[PDB]
Amino acid sequence: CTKIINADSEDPKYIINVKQFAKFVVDLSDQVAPTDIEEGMRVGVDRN
Amino acid sequence: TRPANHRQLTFEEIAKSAKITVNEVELLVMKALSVGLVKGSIDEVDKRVHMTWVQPRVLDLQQIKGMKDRLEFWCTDVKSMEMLVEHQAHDILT
Amino acid sequence: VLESTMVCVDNSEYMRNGDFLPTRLQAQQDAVNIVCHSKTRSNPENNVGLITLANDCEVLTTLTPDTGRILSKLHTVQPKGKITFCTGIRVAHLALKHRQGKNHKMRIIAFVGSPVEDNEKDLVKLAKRLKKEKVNVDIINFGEEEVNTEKLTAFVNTLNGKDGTGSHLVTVPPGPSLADALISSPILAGE
Amino acid sequence: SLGLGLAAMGTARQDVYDLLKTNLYQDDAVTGEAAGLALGLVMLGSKNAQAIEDMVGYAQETQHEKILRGLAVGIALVMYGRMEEADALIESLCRDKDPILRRSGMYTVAMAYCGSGNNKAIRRLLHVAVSDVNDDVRRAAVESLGFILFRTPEQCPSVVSLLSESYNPHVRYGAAMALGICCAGTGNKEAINLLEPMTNDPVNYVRQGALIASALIMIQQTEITCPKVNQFRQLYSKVINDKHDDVMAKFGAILAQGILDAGGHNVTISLQ
Amino acid sequence: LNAKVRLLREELQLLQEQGSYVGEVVRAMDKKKVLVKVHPEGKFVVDVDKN
Amino acid sequence: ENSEKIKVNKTLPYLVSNVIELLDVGKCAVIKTSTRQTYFLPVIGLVDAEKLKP
Amino acid sequence: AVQKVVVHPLVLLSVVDHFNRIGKVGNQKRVVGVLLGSWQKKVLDVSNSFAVPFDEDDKDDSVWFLDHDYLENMYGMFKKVNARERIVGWYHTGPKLHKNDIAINELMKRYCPNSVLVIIDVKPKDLGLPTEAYISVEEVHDDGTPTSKTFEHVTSEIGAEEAEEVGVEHLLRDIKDTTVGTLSQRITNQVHGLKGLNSKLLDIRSYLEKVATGKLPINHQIIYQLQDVFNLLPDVSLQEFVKAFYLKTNDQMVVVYLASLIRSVVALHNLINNKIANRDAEKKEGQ
Amino acid sequence: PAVDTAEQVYISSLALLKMLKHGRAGVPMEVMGLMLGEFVDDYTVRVIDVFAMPQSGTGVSVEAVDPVFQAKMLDMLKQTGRPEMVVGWYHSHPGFGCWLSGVDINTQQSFEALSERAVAVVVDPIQSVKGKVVIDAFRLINANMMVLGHEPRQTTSNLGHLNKPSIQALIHGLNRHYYSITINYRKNELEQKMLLNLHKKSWMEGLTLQDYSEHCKHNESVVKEMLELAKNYNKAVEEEDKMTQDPKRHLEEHVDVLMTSNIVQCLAAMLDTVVFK
Amino acid sequence: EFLHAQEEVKRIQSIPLVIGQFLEAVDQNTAIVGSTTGSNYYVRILSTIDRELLKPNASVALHKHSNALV
Amino acid sequence: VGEVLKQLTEEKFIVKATNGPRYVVGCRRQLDKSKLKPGTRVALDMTTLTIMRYLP
Amino acid sequence: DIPKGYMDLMPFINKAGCECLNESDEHGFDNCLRKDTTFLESDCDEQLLITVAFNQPVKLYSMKFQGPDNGQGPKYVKIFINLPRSMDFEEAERSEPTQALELTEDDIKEDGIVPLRYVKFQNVNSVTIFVQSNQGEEETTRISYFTFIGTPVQATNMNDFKRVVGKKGESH
Ligand SMILES: [Zn+2]
Repeated sequence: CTKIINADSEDPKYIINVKQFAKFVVDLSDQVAPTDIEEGMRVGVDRN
Repeated sequence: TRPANHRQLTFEEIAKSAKITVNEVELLVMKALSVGLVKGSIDEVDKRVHMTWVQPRVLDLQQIKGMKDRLEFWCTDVKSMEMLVEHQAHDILT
Repeated sequence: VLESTMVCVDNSEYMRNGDFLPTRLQAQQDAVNIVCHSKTRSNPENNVGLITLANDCEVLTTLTPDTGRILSKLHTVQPKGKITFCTGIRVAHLALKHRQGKNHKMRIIAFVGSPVEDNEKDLVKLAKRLKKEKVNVDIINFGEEEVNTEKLTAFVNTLNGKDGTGSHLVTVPPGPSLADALISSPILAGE
Repeated sequence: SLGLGLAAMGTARQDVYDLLKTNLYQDDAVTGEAAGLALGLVMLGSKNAQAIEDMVGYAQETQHEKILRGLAVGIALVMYGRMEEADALIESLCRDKDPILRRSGMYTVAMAYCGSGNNKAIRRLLHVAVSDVNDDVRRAAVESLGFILFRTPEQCPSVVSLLSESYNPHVRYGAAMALGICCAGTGNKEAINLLEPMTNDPVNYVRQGALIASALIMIQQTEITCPKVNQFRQLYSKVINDKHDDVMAKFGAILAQGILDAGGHNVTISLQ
Repeated sequence: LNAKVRLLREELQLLQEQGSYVGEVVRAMDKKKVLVKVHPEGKFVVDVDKN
Repeated sequence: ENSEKIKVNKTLPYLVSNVIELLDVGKCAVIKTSTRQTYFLPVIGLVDAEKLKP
Repeated sequence: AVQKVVVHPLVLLSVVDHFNRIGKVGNQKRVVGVLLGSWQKKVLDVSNSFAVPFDEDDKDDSVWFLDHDYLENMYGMFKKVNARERIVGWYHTGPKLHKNDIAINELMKRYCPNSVLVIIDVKPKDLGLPTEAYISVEEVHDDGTPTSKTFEHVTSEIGAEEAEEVGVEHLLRDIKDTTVGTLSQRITNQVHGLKGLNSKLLDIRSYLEKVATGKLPINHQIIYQLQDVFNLLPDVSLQEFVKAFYLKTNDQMVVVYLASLIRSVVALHNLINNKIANRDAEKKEGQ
Repeated sequence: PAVDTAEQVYISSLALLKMLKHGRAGVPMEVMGLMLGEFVDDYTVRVIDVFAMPQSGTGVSVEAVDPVFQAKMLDMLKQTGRPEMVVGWYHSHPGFGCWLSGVDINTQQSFEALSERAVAVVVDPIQSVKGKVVIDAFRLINANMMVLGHEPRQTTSNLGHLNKPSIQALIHGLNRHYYSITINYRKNELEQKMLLNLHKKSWMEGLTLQDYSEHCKHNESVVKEMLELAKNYNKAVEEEDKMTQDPKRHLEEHVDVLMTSNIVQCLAAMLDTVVFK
Repeated sequence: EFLHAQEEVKRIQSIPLVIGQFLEAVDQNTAIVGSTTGSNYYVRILSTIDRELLKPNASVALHKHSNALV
Repeated sequence: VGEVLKQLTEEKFIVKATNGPRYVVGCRRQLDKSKLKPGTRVALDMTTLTIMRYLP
Repeated sequence: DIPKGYMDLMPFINKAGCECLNESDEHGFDNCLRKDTTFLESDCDEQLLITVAFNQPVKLYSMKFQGPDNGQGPKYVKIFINLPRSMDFEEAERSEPTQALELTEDDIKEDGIVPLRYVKFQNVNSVTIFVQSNQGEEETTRISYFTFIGTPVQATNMNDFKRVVGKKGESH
């Protein structure tokens, strides 16, 4: 994560960089505590 | 009125029609072509006018009957050639 | 009652008359407003349409339950041409035929504020057809009474046959706006 | 209904016909196939106008392809042994637009001109086998050809050799089966010669047809009377015992063993 | 005619089959398995066929 | 309901991209997708064309 | 105005399906629907359609109930499905026009000012396209004849996107005609051309006979076009055309003759090759 | 019970055209729709019409059915003359084969739970190059079917083994989680004529001559190429006869083209000279 | 039907092809190519694509699927 | 987004997309011709890869 | 009466769609659906047009459309199926029926069951029955009972579409 997009209060709308591939804007799924992302915390990501 | 077979109009024919001596039939056909009414050409060495076109106009019932008769003859010709070809090529029509 | 009604509006140029204040146009406007809201106040699922009997009939709103759109498309009706009662009533019949819920009884509430330049024989024939096809016509007769109230009376009597209370004919003599009579009339009194 | 059709085969018993008609006058594919076959068998060789009308009407009026197939075989059986009294029905069927009914027409040609070598019927079938759009009808055309030519078995290799080398696998399979029906219980050497290459055909159902046709031709034969019988027994065994070979080819090989050893080596398939 | 028609048909049928990648075998480990690197992506092990 | 439709079609795995170049034919875009690519667009889309500067 | 209307195979099949699915359950003669498509210059491209409930009295000829609420809702759904397609007129599967047609066009003009009525004839004829397209025009006639709201022809064609060619080709592969000129096919094409020319000339003659005997009024546009056709008839007895025709016929037949000679030589060469092959086979069999 | 290996999904002409159009009307996104049809008995699934579904971002999944849309359009179709069922769902795979992947199995499980005969049709509109339509119909295999010691689908007719499967589908399990039902398109006699109208050539095209300049250029070019082939043919025949084909075959095709062109144009010319005077 | 087959071949020689460098001639009817995508494939070249001019290191269009040099 | 390269037969053009790959592609009929010459930025169709309309 | 496997199609009739044109208000449509001797009367002419609607498509094997035996009974029964719009007594006189029954007193009697052409009725959602003539000739026609015997076609009742497996987020 490189920019938490200000979190827009609700609906944080995280962002991520998969490096050589691309730069995506992403949500949280099944994650219990949607704060433990720390804006650089090397988060998880799905394929499609 | 004249069909395409002999649509060659002679200067003497024009003169015997609308009354002008044959030294300004050239100008009459000139103005006719210029106004856009009749297309074609003038071949005055042999004193003839090849009209290849005419400004279509509104006709009468008699003239439409004339056209109907000509269509009848044309249809007879077409059907004759149609039958000839279909009868002589019966074995190679898929 | 589960019934589908087809409000027919006469938008003929005779609607310009001001003998029903403010003008017959707004008199019909108010009448349609009241009748549509009353049909809604009945069991709501019932439906109301809209037809205009202009020079040749036209259909404004096919059967829909929300009266808002009927009223909105009624507001723009303007006076043009003359009336065609037979064509209007048959087109209304077609509109009823294409009704989603076939239970809804067939009713046609027609405002007939114009001389009906039709023939009595044709009117009685059409009445016979509607009687066989189960259509109940409620005519609001306001205008050229003496010219056509005879034909309308024959029409509605034929519809009623011998005991056919379904079809009604309410003649409104010139007076106040064309609602006060309707709010208390046999067509609307039961509703 | 299949059993009752078999039992009353030939007999035109009106009671059985009515029961089978009542069963067919429902719509289940499974019941309809058997009902159609049973109707045909019960009315076999009777040209009953009522039966033909009922069957063709129901065939055009149903929506189940299986019932249509059963009715096709049934209509064909109805015009059994009636050489030229079928021409009307044959023309109607062969001109119809439902491919199952066109197949009905070809089976009708076969069962009408059964074993009469009628060149009219052979010309009809051979024309369709090349000018039809449904391979299911082309195959039926070739098989019917087989039925037509069985009082003159020598001739069938002639008509079928040209078909057997065709690019249409269905026509190939029909050629194999026509050879079988024609030269059934005759061990015709030319027939076996034509079938032998087809056993190595890249299409499984043509392989199956070749195996079954060989079985029908060689039924009840010894080595002396036919030289390739052991060759084909070994070929059936190899096809069955292979692991790469296709399921339907294995089916053909199994049925071929059964046919070849039919009836404890004591039965022959003689159409006459 | 049949021969030429059939040849064209088989040509179409076999030519409608998807191609195959070309890589270089780093080392043939075990029978029927080969470690082969296929350009430009990384290197995979294979399931060598029977032919 | 149209807003609801736009919301439903605005799922949120968007790809971050640039707007490298702009053009008028209406407004268009020549965006450069971070997945290194250059994609042209006739209808700029949900962006209100707030001058959409390169 | 619009000059050309290119209809699509999907539209045609949809109309056929509508007609069948209503005729099976009843007997309505006409079936009526809306056409969806896009413009490109003055070339309408009809690429979809959908049925709209219709019902009319075939006696009165002015009582009908095309359902505009259904039209609007259905168009909303197809707008959601695909948006580059707006209502571009209507269609009805009746072999000929009807009195209602102008009123129905007035209704549909609410949703498209440029309405194109395509009378898709389900019945398969063997000479013409199944689509004939019309557009409503009211204008003061130049000849001073009283003016009324009547239809005018718009040229029609059938064309297809590649996504539909892939389908039509597959569906018709069984009864397809080779997309190459086999001499038999070309002679067939010319015979069919003569068929069509005869049919059209018969139509023109029938119309002219009706006009002359008076059962129909005179249409100045039609008379104009016919006399222009006669104007365009060519002459063949003219000498410097017979000369040219003979010249090019002779050139073409020199090419034909050379072709025939080459074919003869090749045939003889093949015969020799086969005779030699058979001779070798016979000699080897003998030895 | 079992599903016979003769079952066929008769896809009508209209359905096929709609499917292909919707596929190439949304490639390289995926598209989905329903297949209104009729379960005839046990061997037939008639797909009479198809039914686009609005693109809804979530690819093609259960949430992509939009109940309000489907219900309202089914009612409207009912009153316009389509009182038909919903026999399965089609969904395009833009260019990456004709099989299923995970979400497809989940969605098809939903459809089967609704009614356990619904097919799922997959169309690859990019690989559907003209002359080959890549459409395959599928249905699932019960978890207690291939594990309980039973084959997925019985076989009573030789019909179900006339079409071979594709390795593309095999890899993803064309026989581990789902079937492959045959298609067998159903064409009336009227649809075929209406489609023939697509390329039907007009009588004008039948009776119209070829530009004489271009025709003469074509004659000249073909005759020259044929001269070259004739020189090569002389060389080849001499060489082969001395020491004991491409020239002959090329010469034959070129003679064919020349003669067909010349005869056709010449006959058209005579026909016109007689018909138009 | 032969005419239909020939037309199907002429069709396989499609328009939307993708360009790439034909590398070598592996065998009869088959060869190895390297697309402009940067990856190399092994395919079967259509009949009579001028195997005279299909020299190694050649510029050649390929069928998008099957990568067949056509 | 890509550039024509060589202008094959007037129904075909070699176009190099941005990411590098080069395809022989069609030419949209209304697009007209003679405006696409080597180096002409074009908006290739995403799937059929047809030159839909040029660009500056 | 009821061959095994076929059941009377009462439970699948929804009153939301049933109707009967040209019926005397004294005797309603509810009369024909009780098995009691409660009848339905014709209003104006010797004709009647009933219409019944089913929730799910059904297959009709036989019909029990019977009346009294006093000369006031149906004679010519034209059966159409799956009508998009309610029809009229003018289309009912020319439209080609899906069935064209001509009842006789035997069928009319309480023990009469008329079997239809099963095949043409393999998917029925709405049935319109036009009684065109009375057994003899009576200005008023009367119907005593009417019910269909058949089987229901398995229904794919949409709006039941739900996630039977998986999460709620998979797209593709
Ligand atoms: Zn999928």
